[PDB]
Amino acid sequence: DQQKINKFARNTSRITELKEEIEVKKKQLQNLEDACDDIMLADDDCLMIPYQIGDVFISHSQEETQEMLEEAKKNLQEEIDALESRVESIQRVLADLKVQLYAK
Amino acid sequence: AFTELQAKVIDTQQKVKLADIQIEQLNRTKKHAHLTDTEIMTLVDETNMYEGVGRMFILQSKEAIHSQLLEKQKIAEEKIKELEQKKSYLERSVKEAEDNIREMLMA
Amino acid sequence: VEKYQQLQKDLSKSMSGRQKLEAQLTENNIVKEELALLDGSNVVFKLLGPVLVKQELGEARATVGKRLDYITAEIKRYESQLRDLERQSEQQRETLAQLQQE
Amino acid sequence: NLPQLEMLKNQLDQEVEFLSTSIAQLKVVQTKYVEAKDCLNVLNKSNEGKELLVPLTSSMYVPGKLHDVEHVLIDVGTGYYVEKTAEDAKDFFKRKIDFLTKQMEKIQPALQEKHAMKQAVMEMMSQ
Amino acid sequence: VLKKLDEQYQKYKFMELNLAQKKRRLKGQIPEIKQTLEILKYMQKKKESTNSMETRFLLADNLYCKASVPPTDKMCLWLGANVMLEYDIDEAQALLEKNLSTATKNLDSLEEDLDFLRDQFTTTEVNMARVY
Amino acid sequence: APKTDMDNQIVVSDYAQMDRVLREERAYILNLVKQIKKTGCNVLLIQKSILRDALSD
Amino acid sequence: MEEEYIQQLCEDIIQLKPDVVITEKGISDLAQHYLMRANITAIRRVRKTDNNRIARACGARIVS
Amino acid sequence: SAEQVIAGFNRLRQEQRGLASKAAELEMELNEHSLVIDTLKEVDETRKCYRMVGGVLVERTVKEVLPALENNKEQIQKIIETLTQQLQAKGKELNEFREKHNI
Repeated sequence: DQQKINKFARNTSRITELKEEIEVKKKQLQNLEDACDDIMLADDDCLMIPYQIGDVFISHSQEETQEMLEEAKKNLQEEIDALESRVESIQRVLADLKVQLYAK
Repeated sequence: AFTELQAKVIDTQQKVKLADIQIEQLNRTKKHAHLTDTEIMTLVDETNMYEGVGRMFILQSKEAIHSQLLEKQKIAEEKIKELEQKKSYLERSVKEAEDNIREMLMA
Repeated sequence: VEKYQQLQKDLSKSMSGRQKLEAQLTENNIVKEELALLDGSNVVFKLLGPVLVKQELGEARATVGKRLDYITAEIKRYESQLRDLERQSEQQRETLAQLQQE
Repeated sequence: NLPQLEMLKNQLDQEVEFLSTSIAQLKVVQTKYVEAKDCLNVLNKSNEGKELLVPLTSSMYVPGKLHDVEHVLIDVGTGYYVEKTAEDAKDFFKRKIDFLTKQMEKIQPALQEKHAMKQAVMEMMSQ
Repeated sequence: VLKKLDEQYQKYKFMELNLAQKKRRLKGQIPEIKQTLEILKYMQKKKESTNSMETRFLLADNLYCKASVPPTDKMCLWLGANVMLEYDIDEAQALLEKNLSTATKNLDSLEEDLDFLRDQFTTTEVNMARVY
Repeated sequence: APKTDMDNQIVVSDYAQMDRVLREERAYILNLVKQIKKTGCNVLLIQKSILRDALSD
Repeated sequence: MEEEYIQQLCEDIIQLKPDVVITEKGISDLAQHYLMRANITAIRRVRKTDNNRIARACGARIVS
Repeated sequence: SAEQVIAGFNRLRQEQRGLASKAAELEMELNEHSLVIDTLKEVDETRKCYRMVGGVLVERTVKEVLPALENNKEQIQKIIETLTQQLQAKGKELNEFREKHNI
């Protein structure tokens, strides 16, 4: 082959993983968001909500069981952004590896 | 006639097979079921011995944990007879219908 | 030809989720028996979302009923989309088949 | 012509594979209901207050003090949980096995039937 | 000559993607043990028995016993080789954190070692397919 | 709530779709139920479910 | 257990010592086979009209 | 006999692919052996330990753990190695005899 041939193939395959991980971090953020509603939907201060930590479901008033998710939400949100522009970053290399294939 | 006498030799030869390895598996299951007793029996008294079947391991005292576990041995020892009994019976059946195939051919 | 496939594709696609509803629907009935059976004898639990909420008996049955109902409605959702995605394939078939051919 | 008889043979091979898998798995899924059934006999036996070592997360196991042996779960509905009595929980375990049992059962009538028809195509094959 | 690069990029990419395959397996082992402590971490409350909170005991995937958890401060852990060992809240906090990046890195080099086997399988085969 | 694909509000080709919006239908029909008793109805005349959309029992 | 009931009746049949047993009610694929294993020819797939002819062939009746 | 070389050549062309099929498989088993010895030598022997065996979690002293932990670990590597060995020692026949059979 060439080195481009080994690099150009590896880049598109390394474009693959980087776009993979951007995606997966929305739906927990969605379902954790969804879960913030479902605890809010029933039995809030009036009754006592276990928030699910592993198998130990921590029972309290309403606020934290949402805010618990929010903690699981906050980190997961801001992880999405780093791998976003990195596809954008690594595709530029690829789009740069694209023309590096043809000119020679 | 022959078809029903053909039908028993097929139904036997298929089902005679499994019981033969089924006794074999339980002879194995008798062992650890016994051996999982010795390993905690190795500790002469252990109450932080946890007898549990699956994921959960509940605290118990090794004693009844062993009383279970010689039975678990025995239980895993038991059906080998049945699983040998199931075995030996069918080989006797396949030739019977095989015979009334042949004798009613000859008659 | 690719145009024929997506319509076949989305067909069994949105067909997939619609079926397992019925087993859920089935167990939705299975729990109704038990939500009719439980007075709350032992703590009744909905779980929707990564939280496990405190659940009360009386709200659970109308829920699972709605859950039964909501799911039961969802046999119709794709059964609309069934013929939808089923049709657009067939239309292009004789064309795209012959298009594949010549 | 020639491929058509070649086609349906190993076709019916896999239905055997599939159904044998499905009964195997529907031999599997039933086994855990009695598990849920039997673990309740143990917790009744020793007592509420015995140390329970339950898994926490991957490779992690978490301890706890046993409580509420009469409070025991049946998972049913779509997403729903009925904790049940020590008596009741063991019942629907038994139930959902039996729901699975004929579910598991008819698989082998479906399992065994698909091989001989492959054979029937394999019979025509060497024919 | 086109005959060389052609037989090559094939038998580069065969073992190559195997490494992209054998790369991602081990970052797949991260979230197992990554999520572990976090569960224990939301659990760990220091100067308290870890898992002192409200719980519903997991007996199985059908049966649960809603129960009052609080044990001694320990986490019994899975070491493999059929030896469970009983750690405490910190060892656990340690043992399980340790197992995180050991999944992270086995990504890299296990991909890398055959990343020059992808080429050596290749270049051995390209002469092997041409001359034979 | 209005009958969408049966008696109630569903949009799904997939369970994420159904599990998200299922929040909406369940809660409000309870509210519309609530307000009725809030409106001081000790008896309720419901004409036929064809003279109705329907009442989810 | 299918074997025993055949025999215990076919031994009751043997109690009258046949070879030929023309089996009409209670015909079983094991019934003739046992009798064929008994080397008692068990004639099945047969009419009770024959057996009524046979009721007049031995002048007998047929036995429940 | 032209069935030998094209089989042999391919059997010589197979195993260089077959390295990963072995290197991936054993690695799946090799990932486990690491957790076996290490956290042991990470943890003290001062405290209690368990052994997890059939239908029974046997509390077993760490002094029993190390041998149960370390010994069979050393033993497992022998067979898992020979495991994939015969996986690709079986195919060569399959590659040899299909040439003889299917020619």
